[PDB]
Amino acid sequence: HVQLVESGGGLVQAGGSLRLSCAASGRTFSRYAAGWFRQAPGKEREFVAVIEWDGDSAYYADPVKGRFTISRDNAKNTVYLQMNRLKPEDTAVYICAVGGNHYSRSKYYNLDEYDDWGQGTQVTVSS
Amino acid sequence: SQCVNLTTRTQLPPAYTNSFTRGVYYPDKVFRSSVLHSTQDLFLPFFSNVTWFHAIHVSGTNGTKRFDNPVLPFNDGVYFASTEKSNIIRGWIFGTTLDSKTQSLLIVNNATNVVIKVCEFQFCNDPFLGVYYHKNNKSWMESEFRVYSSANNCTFEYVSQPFLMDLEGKQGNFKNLREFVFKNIDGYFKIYSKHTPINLVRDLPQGFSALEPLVDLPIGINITRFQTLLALHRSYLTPGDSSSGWTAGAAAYYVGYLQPRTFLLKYNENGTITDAVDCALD
Amino acid sequence: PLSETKCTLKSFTVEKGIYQTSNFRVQPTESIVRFPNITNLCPFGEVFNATRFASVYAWNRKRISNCVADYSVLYNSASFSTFKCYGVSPTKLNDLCFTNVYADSFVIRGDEVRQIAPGQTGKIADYNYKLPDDFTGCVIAWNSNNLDSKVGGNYNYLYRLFRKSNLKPFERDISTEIYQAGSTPCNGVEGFNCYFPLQSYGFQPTNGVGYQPYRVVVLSFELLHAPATVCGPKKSTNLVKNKCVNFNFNGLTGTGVLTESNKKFLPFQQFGRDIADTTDAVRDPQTLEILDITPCSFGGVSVITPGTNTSNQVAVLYQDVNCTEVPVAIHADQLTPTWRVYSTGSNVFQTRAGCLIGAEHVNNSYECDIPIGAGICASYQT
Repeated sequence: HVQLVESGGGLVQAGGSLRLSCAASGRTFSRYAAGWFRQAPGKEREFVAVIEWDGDSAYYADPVKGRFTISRDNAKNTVYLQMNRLKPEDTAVYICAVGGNHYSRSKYYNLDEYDDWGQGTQVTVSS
Repeated sequence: SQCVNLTTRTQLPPAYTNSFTRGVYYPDKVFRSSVLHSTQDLFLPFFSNVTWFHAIHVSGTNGTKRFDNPVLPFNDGVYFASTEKSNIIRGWIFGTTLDSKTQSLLIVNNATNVVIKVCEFQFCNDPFLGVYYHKNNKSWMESEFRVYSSANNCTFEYVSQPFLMDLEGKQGNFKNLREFVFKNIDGYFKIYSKHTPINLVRDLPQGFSALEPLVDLPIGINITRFQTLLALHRSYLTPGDSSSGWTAGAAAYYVGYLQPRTFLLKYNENGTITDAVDCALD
Repeated sequence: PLSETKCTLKSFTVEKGIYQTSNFRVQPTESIVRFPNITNLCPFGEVFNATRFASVYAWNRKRISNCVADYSVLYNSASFSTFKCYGVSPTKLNDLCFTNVYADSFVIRGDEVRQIAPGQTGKIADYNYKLPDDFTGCVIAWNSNNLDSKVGGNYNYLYRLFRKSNLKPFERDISTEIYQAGSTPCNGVEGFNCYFPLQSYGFQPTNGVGYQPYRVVVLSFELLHAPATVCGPKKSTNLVKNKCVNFNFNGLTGTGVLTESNKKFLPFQQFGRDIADTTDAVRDPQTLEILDITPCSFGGVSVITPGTNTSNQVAVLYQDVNCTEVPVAIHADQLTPTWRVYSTGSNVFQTRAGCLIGAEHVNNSYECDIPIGAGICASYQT
């Protein structure tokens, strides 16, 4: 039972930096490739980022390309998403998923290719 | 294929003989022309005391009944000199505990082809093979296989193309000599083989022979003990009417232990080894 | 070369004699690599074109060893919908070797392929197949509705849904025991809280993408302390001769000129060294012949010139080289009307001490002026 817990979200001032931490408890965390997605009201669900077991190669979507960083820690069984130069348009619920490594670009938009689904955390920007 | 204890075994003190200059093999796969080279490796010492095992069963008055399938520790390396006439010696088995707990290796000629397996076998106390001389067919056929009972949890497997040979027992002196060197170095099982036509019964002739590397087994398992699978002809069908019995044709072999030593090998213009001198001899 | 002699001697005035200035060498053109012919392909074709397929509860396991894993033959087809891999990326799995390969094959529903993801816990991901905590392979899957679907349907495929506890990794439990619960244990029957673990698949053309049958093959590479046996294919380029190059023969790296020889190597011998413990001959891994390695040509550069007061005409001497490699061994790239004229021409003479350029060979004999070697002397006077 790989339980997923999300933390680090909340309301932050504009122009700052944020760190969202997703911790997975289980004996097969290393076998999982960590995917991060976002969901906002009035907007369709879009893929955000994906990182492999080792973390050397990661894939990010074009709208979020070159704006956020993803990192992993197998010893702590945790994954971190760093948001830099935050914007009010990024106020949304972020979800972390673990399980399976994918190489097809068009297959990153489906949430059915992951083992466990979490709850996510809300990120809000105050102007 | 069942495991049955072998009775009517006659105890006889172990015999040892001189290996002379035998046991020299190619240290590697390099080529030298009329070159002397000093190699430090696992080599059989010259004029070493090699254990002699007999395989014969007289019937007049001695009642020898010699059939040896011992449990010789493998140590660093093994040298085996097998003298025979009609392929009496059939194969070898190697392993640490020789059961299903540890990993075991087997090489044997099945009277049709040579087979090499690395399986978690169930070898009995005295595994062996038998050949039956049916009178109706007037030929020798192999219909006896009781080496093991199971081969579960197996990794390696190799079967060669079918061969052909005559199993009829020859009468006279030995006419075939096979020299083998087995090493278990760096997780690699290396086998060196050499063949020689001979005519004698004991006291191996003076001479020099180089064992060419026949096959290499990429098995990283640990080997500490080994047994010899020997063939024999049942003596209860044709040469007997009282009860069950078995006899072994005239055969014998020699087992020697390799030692870490420096040997001086001479290569002629053809690249083969002509003579070898061990520094630690004298 | 008078300028080089002046630079080496640190004097604008050069006395009559011979002086060594620099050295020349021959570099490999690009590279040469060779390897034995690939004739030990793993039996992946039988799995690819299997006539009969095994059910999930009887998922088939195949041992792969002592063979070369050439995955390009199936990669170029690109006929597999799911081509996910873990541990090593698919495009870079060639440059590493493993000692064994496990190939587990089965046929499941179209939407259940994600259930074969590593580390997943679920009805199908725990009760039908289990995996360890480490993976170094692929979970490939593809559609199989073309062959596995027929008129009338099939009922020979069963899946497990009910069981007491999670399956042990790398175990195929083929059992028909009825699941029992502590609240109401049937203890011999199939009453309340007791149902058959296995249910039959439904094969029909009307099934959707999720319900369409899919063939799933998961391959797991593994390496231990034992020597590796399943290595990736290694490409071997064409073999060149009579040309200096850096060669890689069966992992042996050398630099030199490979020339045809007449040595009769032993069948088990791969290469052959000399007394000085240096590589001398190599057997071509693909086709059987022996090639000797000449360690290039190289040598010293000596300038033959009289005194600068007498004249400025100079001659060039190369040590231990034939009069054919001079324009290639770091030449024809300097200033043209000075150095390129002293590398070729009609003044090229071959001597036992090497190649001499800039002097004319005469059958007459005179007193020695500038010695060269092996009874050769150069004189400025006609």
